[PDB]
Amino acid sequence: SMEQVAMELRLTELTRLLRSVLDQLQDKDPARIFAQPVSLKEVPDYLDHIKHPMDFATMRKRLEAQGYKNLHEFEEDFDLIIDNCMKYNARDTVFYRAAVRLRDQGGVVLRQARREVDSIG
Repeated sequence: SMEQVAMELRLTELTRLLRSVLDQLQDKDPARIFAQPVSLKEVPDYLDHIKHPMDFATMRKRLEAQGYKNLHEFEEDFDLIIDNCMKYNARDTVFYRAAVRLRDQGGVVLRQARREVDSIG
């Protein structure tokens, strides 16, 4: 149906915008601390601590399958990156501090993305 197509076009356009949002967020992580999943080889106990791991590569895989239906879903995954890190790592670590900076800086990007997703429908 033509209605199915138009919905598909909306999803595709959301996917384009989310990809630019994701690039912008990831530039706020120049050290690449959040680029890849936490390794179970190097933190074998990680899943005893963190129930829903997340990282930018896993987000990017989801995005390219057009797996985000709305900005809320995408923000949930970004928030897990930050929130997981701030629970697992202590305050006085390079990891925790990189999370705080990504959160603070990413908030600006997300503030306007919310306006763009509302605005362009």
